[PDB]
Amino acid sequence: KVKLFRASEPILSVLMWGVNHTINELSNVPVPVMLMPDDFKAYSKIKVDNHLFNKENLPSRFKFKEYCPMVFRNLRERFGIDDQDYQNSVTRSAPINRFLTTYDRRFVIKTVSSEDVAEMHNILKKYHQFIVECHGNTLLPQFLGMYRLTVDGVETYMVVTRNVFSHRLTVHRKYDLKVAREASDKEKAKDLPTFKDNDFLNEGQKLHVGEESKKNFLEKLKRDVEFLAQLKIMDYSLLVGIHDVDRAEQEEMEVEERGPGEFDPSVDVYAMKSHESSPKKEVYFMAIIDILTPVNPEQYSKRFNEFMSNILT
Amino acid sequence: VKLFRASEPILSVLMWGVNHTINELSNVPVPVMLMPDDFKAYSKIKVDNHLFNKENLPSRFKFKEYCPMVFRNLRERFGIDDQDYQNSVTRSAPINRFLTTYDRRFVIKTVSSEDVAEMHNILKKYHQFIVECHGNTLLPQFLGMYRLTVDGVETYMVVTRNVFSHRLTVHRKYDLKVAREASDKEKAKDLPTFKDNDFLNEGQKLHVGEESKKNFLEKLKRDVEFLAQLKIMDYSLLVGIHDVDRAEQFGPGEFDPSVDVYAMKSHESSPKKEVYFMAIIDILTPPEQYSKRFNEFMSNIL
Ligand SMILES: Nc1nc(N)c2ncn([C@@H]3O[C@H](COP(=O)(O)OP(=O)(O)OP(=O)(O)O)[C@@H](O)[C@H]3O)c2n1
Ligand SMILES: Nc1nc(N)c2ncn([C@@H]3O[C@H](COP(=O)(O)OP(=O)(O)O)[C@@H](O)[C@H]3O)c2n1
Repeated sequence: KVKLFRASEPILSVLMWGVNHTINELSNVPVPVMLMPDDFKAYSKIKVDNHLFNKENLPSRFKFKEYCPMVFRNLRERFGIDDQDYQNSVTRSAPINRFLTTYDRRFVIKTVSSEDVAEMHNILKKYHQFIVECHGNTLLPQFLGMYRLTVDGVETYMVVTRNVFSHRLTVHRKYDLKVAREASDKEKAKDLPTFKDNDFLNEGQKLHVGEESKKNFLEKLKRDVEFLAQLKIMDYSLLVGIHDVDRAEQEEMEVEERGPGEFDPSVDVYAMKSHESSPKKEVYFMAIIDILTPVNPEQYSKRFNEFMSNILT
Repeated sequence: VKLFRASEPILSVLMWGVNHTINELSNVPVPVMLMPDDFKAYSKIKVDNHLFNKENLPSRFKFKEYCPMVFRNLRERFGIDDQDYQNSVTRSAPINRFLTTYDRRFVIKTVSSEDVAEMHNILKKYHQFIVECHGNTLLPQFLGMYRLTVDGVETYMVVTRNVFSHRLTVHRKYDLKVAREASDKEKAKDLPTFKDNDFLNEGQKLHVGEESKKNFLEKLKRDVEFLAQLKIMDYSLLVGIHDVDRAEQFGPGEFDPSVDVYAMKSHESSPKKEVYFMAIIDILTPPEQYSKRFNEFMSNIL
């Protein structure tokens, strides 16, 4: 039952301690009927000065700040995520890979800037309104928590989201789609490259999701990018991951010498199975990412939507 | 859901803090032994909330625990489970500075800076004594020492186990330590703390028998010899009497000796049927001869 908070770097130990602490505190606060405006301006701040005490894995001195915890608790709920699940994914064992996921591949933690935190604040009220109006059905990032860590006097901002990719299905290819950009030879020659727009058009990959799936997808994406434009946001990308059912079927047995393509929409919410009549058996993960940035954002909406339309069947 | 609702805000912080520290402690393993740094150690946390969780807590406060490994171990050596300790302090606000937990199981006393200094001066020898007598002792059982800062003003507290039964109403009180007696002022309260002389005037005796009295005396002698060997004085013996029959105006004169650890039933050959609670108190204010006179006083009462 004993959480040690052991991690490779002290900041991660503090991250685990902080999420554990704040979720436990959150469990003694009742759940409100609605959020009040003050809930959107609030924060929790704790400052720890231990001494000759509990130093095995944590620092003796550190600080942890959580932003709008009532709000992200509500978001967590509206996205179908249990607080106990959230805390466990972050604390049963250290996250891994600044860019991290929890041990269980369920959630992503990104280090971010002061400015990103500011923008998140400027948009949070309208974003929560959007999430609730669409019952959480959106390809936008699902923000579950925003925290600030101070260790060795250095502040570090982090934003927690749900992973776009399946937490079980191996992802075989990745694209970042938003002028004309392509993957550097440097990126092109690494373990799993983020292949930009130009490489996707060069390769001629299309995604065969089947009529009904494609339509629900495009309706959802149109609602979302129009929201982003109405918030005067741009430079956002659509993230795309390909899982090859048959290759996975092989490797889970090739390591064995030493359902297939089945997934849970309650967990892998951006996942989509390939059309029954498709060249190969694939699973796709597609969602919008990178929306805290702030040439025209209206034209951004229109161009982005036309491109993403022309990448599906 | 622990709301930490309390009578005065300092009590809310006490509840939050003991809750916090006991939960943190449950993620700290139990060491093979205590090390010297454990006797110099401390936990310190500082809270600045804002537009958040202000219903029952303050937005800004600070909480310090002294020697958490030691007091946790003491707790164990006194037969006290950490989760129980935490519940008694947090399931419901303490009551009536002098406090007990809602369930009347532990006493929370405000104490001075100097008292904290003294507790530190003695803690290692005291813990060693606790372990040497397997916790069977009449000395105060220190379960936790904490510093609270709320509105920038610090408040020190020591938690100990209660002398009296947490269920049985106690009917008369004597504080035995020269010549001290109860003032007309003190004499005119609901339960007076009647000092040494008035108990001898009243002519109440306590009939515990022989075997009971004998083992009791062995324990009292051990304790005061320890306190002398540490050059401590001005300590008092607290004694409370429960007269079952007055209570009659589920169980009568019934208690759990694992819980009311200082209780004793009266001898069959006794004036009335009584239950007695006896333990040493106020041992933080720093001749030896006090040991001998004190123990002699307590000798002639069985
Ligand atoms: N639109 C908006 N609304 C808010 N409600 C809000 N809140 C914070 N930001 C921004 O990010 C930083 C947050 O940490 P803060 O710097 O504020 O944290 P704090 O000031 O306590 O500590 P420091 O002074 O030791 O850094 C701020 O400086 C801002 O750049 C906010 N932006
Ligand atoms: N699997 C998965 N699930 C998520 N929820 C998720 N969210 C963000 N990524 C990552 O965002 C990174 C770029 O991040 P981006 O915002 O473009 O910032 P830059 O790196 O350009 O500064 C991409 O390479 C993705 O790996 C995610 N990956």
